[PDB]
Amino acid sequence: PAPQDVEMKEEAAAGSGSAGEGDGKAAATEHSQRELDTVTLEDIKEHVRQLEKAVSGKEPRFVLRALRMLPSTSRRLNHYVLYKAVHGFFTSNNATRDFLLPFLEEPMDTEADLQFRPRTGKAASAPLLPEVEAYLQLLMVIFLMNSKRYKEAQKISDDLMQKISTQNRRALDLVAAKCYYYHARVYEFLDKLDVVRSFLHARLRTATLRHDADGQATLLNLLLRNYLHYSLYDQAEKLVSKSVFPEQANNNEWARYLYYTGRIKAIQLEYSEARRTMTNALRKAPQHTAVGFKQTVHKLLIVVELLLGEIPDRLQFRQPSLKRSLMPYFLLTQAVRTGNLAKFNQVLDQFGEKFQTDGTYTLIIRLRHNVIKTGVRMISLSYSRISLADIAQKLQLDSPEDAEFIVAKAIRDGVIEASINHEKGYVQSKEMIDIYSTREPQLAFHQRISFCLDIHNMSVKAMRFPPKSYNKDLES
Amino acid sequence: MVVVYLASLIRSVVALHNLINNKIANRDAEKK
Amino acid sequence: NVEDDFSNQLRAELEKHGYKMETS
Amino acid sequence: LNAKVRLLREELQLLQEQGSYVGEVVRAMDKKKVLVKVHPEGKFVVDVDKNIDINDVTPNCRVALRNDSYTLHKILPNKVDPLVSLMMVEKVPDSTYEMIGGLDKQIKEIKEVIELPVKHPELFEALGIAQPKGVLLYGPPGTGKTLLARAVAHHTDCTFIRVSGSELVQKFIGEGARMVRELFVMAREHAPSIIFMDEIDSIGSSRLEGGSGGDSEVQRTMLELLNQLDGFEATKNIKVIMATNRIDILDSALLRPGRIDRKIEFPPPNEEARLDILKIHSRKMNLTRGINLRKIAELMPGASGAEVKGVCTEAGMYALRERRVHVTQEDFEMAVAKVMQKDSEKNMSIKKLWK
Amino acid sequence: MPLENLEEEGLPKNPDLRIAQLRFLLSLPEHRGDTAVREELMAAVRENNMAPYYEALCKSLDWQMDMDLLSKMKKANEEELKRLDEELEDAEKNLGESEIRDAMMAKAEYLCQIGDKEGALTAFRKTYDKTVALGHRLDIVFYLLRIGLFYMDNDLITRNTEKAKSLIEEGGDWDRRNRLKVYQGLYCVAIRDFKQAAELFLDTVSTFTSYELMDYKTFVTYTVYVSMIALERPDLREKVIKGAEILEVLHSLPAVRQYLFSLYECRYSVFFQSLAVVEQEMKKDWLFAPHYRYYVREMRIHAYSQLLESYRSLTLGYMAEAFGVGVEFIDQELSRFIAAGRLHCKIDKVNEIVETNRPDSKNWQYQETIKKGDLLLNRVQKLSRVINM
Amino acid sequence: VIDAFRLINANMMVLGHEPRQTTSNLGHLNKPSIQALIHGLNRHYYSITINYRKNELEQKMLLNLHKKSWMEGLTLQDYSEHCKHNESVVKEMLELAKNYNKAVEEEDKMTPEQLAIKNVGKQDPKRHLEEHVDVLMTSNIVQCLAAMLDTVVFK
Amino acid sequence: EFLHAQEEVKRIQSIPLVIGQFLEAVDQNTAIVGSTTGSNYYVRILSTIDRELLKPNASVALHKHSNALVDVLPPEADSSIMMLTSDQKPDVMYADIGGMDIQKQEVREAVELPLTHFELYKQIGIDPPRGVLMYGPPGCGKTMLAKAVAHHTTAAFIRVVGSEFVQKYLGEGPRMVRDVFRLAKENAPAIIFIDEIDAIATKRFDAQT
Amino acid sequence: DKKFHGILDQGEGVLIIFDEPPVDKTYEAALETIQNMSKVVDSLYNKAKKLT
Repeated sequence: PAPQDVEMKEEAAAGSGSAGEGDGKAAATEHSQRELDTVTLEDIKEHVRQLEKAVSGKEPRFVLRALRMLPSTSRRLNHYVLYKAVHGFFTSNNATRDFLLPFLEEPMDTEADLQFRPRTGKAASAPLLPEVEAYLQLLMVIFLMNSKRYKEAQKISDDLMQKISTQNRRALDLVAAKCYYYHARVYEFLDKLDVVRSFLHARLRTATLRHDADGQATLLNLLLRNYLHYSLYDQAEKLVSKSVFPEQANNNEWARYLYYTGRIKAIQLEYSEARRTMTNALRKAPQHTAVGFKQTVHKLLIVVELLLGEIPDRLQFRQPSLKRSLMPYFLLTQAVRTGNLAKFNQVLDQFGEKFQTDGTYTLIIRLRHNVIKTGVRMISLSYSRISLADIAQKLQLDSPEDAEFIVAKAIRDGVIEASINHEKGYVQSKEMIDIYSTREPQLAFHQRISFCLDIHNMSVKAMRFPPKSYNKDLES
Repeated sequence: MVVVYLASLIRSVVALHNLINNKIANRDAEKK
Repeated sequence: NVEDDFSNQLRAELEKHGYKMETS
Repeated sequence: LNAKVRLLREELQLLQEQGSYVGEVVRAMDKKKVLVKVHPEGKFVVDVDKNIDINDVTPNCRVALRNDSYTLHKILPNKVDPLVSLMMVEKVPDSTYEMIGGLDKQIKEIKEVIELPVKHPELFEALGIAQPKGVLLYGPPGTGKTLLARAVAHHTDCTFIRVSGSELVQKFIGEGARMVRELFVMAREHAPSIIFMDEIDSIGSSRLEGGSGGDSEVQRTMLELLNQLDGFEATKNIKVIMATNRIDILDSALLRPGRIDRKIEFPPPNEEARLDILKIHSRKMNLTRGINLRKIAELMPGASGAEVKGVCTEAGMYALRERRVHVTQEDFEMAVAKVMQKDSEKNMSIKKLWK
Repeated sequence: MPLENLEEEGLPKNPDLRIAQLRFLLSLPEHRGDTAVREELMAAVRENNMAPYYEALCKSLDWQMDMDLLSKMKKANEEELKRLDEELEDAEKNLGESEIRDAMMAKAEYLCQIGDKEGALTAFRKTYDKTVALGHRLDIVFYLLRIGLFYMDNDLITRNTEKAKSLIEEGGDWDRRNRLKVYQGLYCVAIRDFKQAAELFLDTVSTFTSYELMDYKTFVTYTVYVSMIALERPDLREKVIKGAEILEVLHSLPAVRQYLFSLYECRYSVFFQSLAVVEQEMKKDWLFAPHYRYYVREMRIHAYSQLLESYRSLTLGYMAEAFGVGVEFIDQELSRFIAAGRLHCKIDKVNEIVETNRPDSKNWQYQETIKKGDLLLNRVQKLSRVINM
Repeated sequence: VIDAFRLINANMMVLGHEPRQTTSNLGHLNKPSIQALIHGLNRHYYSITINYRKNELEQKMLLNLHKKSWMEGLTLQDYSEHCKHNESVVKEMLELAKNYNKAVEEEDKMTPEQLAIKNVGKQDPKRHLEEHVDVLMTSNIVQCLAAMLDTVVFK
Repeated sequence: EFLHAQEEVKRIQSIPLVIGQFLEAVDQNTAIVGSTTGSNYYVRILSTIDRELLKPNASVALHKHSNALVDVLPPEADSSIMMLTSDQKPDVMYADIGGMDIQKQEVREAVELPLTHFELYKQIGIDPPRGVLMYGPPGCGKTMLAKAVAHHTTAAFIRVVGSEFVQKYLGEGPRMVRDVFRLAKENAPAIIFIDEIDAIATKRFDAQT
Repeated sequence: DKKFHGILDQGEGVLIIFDEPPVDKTYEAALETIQNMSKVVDSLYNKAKKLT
């Protein structure tokens, strides 16, 4: 309802714009500016703004709020997100979102925070013209997470974004970083087959020379992510060896990077680092982006744990309240703790179709071997001698002969620590349950202490961290 | 750490504002 | 872990009675 | 860290001084010298330092001094008056409605007279009643009259200023029988209060038969002062209360009604009263199931509340002896009989046990 | 009397039987006047699994409430409020402090019986501010705790307990200190760990005189049941068996008495017989476990451990028979029992001797430091990652 | 605290002659004990400058403690003793732990006097528990580290 | 340097020192004391001292040069009298005043049972005794019962004479009470026995003198 | 009761005696403390939520 649309827009445009411009302009306060802009602003634009009041688009006023390019060609993108093709799956404005130049009414009022059109328009060797361009470009493509829109204003958005960029600056890469994430997503996330790649690589080259960490970080994640979805995995594996993640990247950037890296090492046969990277991503960044990811992360995570050699408990399923999403997985877990082969194959097959989706399919075969490995550890540990035939029946192996061969391999790996006596008709337990006997109580301390060293370093550094900014702000 | 953070939260408003005051403070001192 | 309780109550009473006859 | 040491070199020379003293400001003079009285040394008229505190010129504020002429430093935020300190040293027993309780008749009468006006004189004033002057307590000994006075103070949230007739208690003028108004002034400051005058009937018995009490003398004067005083005749939230157990002691102002708001007659301890008091008492210790509280009270003949509580207290001695951890029924059987012997002694002597 | 309300909410939760329990749950709340709140309380009852309320869209409407009860309680609660407002008008006429407090505090408890939490907090609040008997003070705060235990919201339980806990010790009342132990005792069965609960109950039977509690006999029956779960033969033997008190009282216990006795005799044939039946019998009727897995798992470790500790070798027949269940089930159970390190036995089925090594040693205590440290260790990393952003 | 006086008469101070004579001085003024001392000092000749003739050889002599540090760095005690230390500290840590729960839950107060009464801020569980983990860690490291070093080397 | 700077303060903290007693802490920078001289001071607090153990009543040191609060003394130290009549105990027991059974059972229960074991009395539910008053005919022998228990404990008996509180030396009198009572709190439990309060504290005080 | 702690072998007519425990007080004391620690962390996390 246009008479009601105008209050909503004016407030929204001013509030979001004010925070991006007041922060950017200071230009030498790089750490604060980088953090505020990446996490807070983009997140504000997604979750609070859109949802607030009647009609999710508050875009038409906004285009005029700052400046993109002076003819109404670049503006046109603002109309296209509103209506063309699909029209997204957001609530669009009735009118006053005009094809060419959305709005007739400025909210600019010659501010430094809401700009002025000819005033920004002079800039092209100043950071004032590239920053404004980007903020508006970002806002327009911000609807894409929520909507999962295709071929509206995202047809020329890739090209238009390259135009905004030039040889950039360290301040300009920090604002531009927000745009880089959406640039891949429009063809990536939908999985239209197109080249998002050219641009992504190209910004990457430029940002490394200037050495702006925010920019490089975003590109590397997308490049891995794009490949895996396209089903061109080979490309993603080779990429990692050439990558370097900055150590001064922000918390969202790290979470996305870590999840994506985690799926890759899991394929290689490295479960140990794969589980840790996926868990930490969820706490590191609670984002509204994060909501789409979480179901996949837990689903993939469980199959990934079973392979490492831990069998997860029931409780873990219960707490994140996503138990239902987890539910077909939960059955696979109950099957490993019992250790019986026969149950695993049936369950995993019917369910298997769903599993293909997460990225689990490659792994799925290997989960067969964990079930038996858990059965072998229980047989050797519990008793001394039980007949080979009793074991054959219990796990539901095909033959009593089949039990021998599997037991024989397991000992070599050395996880079991038993002896199988083939001729005598039994397994002998060579192991005894202990952790104080050999050199081993020291190892037991080692692992306990080891997890701690990391926690200590983090607690202490983190404590100091707000005071580091106050110290810089000039307080003792 | 949890306690140290509660202290930094109250501290923030004063620390943040002070930064501007210092640059100006040097001009005044020299003038008068 | 697995739900041992549902299974043990039914098994313990019934099996034990047959076991009495079978073995000491 | 550098700041801490920088500060440190200066402090050593600063600290070198002729000391300090603590006094209080009686009054200030207009010229900006203040008349303060140092508590161990003499009174001095001396000036304030305005680099530190301008509140030190304000009268009736306890003040720090830094010696160099007895110069005022700042006013100390911790103050005290003797009236509060009187309440504090005694640590008077404070008690709830239950203890006295089981005398259903007694509570309604006391509750109207004393508690409503102190709590709100406004209610009384709208209705058109004159504020209570005197409250006379009479009735036989062992009816919880002394405990009830204390209990009433707790209930209103009013200080209990007991004038005991000690000269250990008195510093106000060091004696109390021309101290009428000085207590009324200080009571108004720490308002509301109830001023209590007490006879224990064991010390000052000689004053009573001598000419109708030296303790009645103090009551009669306070009652006079309270009848007419300043503009605080209109509103009153300070009562003067007497405990006595005779009608002989009563002079002309006490005896007549419409000079006192109420004369209260106490109902002796009954079978109900022993239960009600026993029940709240029995909670403090461990109890064993299946012991009727009704049964213990009913056997008990008492002679006071004090006797009823004596049952629980005697019970504990028995639980140690038996070497129990919970005070069983058996402990209680022996206790009633042991308490009954104390009662019998009270009666034989026709005087209270306590002395 | 009110402690049964708390046990009854607990029964639909038991994974051993959902449906029967619903009928147990209804009975006591209908009498007391929980009807009015019950529309809001019903959502909590769905998590617990099924409710038979008139507005319930749950499976069992086989013992569905009649519409008239909901309405009758609601009129009754308003009528009670109407009397109260008027009491309040009268109060200014007498003493402000006495009359308004007595009525406000009475109104809170009434509100608490219904299970209206919000109305309880406000009503109580004034009474705390004002002077009221110390023993009375501890009973009213327990009622706020009592509403939460019915409601089965876990976070809610914590707040009340901590506050009550300070006031009890400050006070002179020993008998009242005991009351809090029972309420907390319900809390202990409510969470997975049953072990914690037994101790509170052993204290409370001695001292917690009847008022806000069921009869002496129904409380003693709870007392012995819970003692058996935590305590092994030495502990059980000294505590219960030694006493003068049981002989003087005389038994009315025999079913639960057999379960306590079997452990002492160290015949697991008698134990296991009593265990399949007792589990079903006691647990269903009154809550000591909303999570059936914990109860049997802990009892079976103790029954096997204790047989093994005393006797090195046994025949398979004796082993099968005494334990109860299949040889197959027994052999799987052991593997889990071994992992703990307190059991450490080997089984030869091919030579039919089950040997028990049984090391009482430093390794047992060592094992414990290492094991416990793990939960905490994982948990800080998670706290620290939250605090920093 | 050392001062130097040549000592010259009162009049010299009063006139202001005494600073004409002192030239080639810096001077200084300290107060061990109040106004009376200051007055005595002024009458005399006040503090005339004290310099020190010192160098690195003299400075090295004063530095020393123990060559016996040679034996001590390697030394470690009986294993029963290692256990005594570890036990005493863990036992201690239990006592303070109960207050610690309150500390982390609260401590909104930043005012030292109020905090002290509220969450047992004075006799703080944080200060002491940290202090305790730190002694135990360092003590165990040096004892353990020495035992192992000696083993390899002597044989 | 901080250590050498701390050493500046170490030299002032030395003798001469005069003992005051710490009334309360206003701050961790200034505080109020009332000294043993017989005068009170509001004085400054320097550096390298605890106010953790010193916040409730305790002995404290002032430097006589500064006449300000330099250092601290423990609450335990500067105890006027610690023990007497437990290392000076009579050998009299319950068997030299062999009769008076009611009396014997009361003293034993009030005085002996809390010193020997505080837990047991408290365990029952009933409070262990606080204030004892003893009344009766003088011809019974209250002091003698006191003697029997004084012998039996052989520890935690503080004998104080009521004349010994009053003093010629300046300001010691009200202070003398603080030093002995404060020590009973630290070495809990302990009994304080005042022989005759019937000739030191009187019903009539005239207060002109 | 653990008076000497052993295992009685009814299959051979022998009694297996274990003697002079290697169980140390260091370990036993450590167990009490560590259970109190887990409690503190729970209380800390609740306060943590404000900060975030």
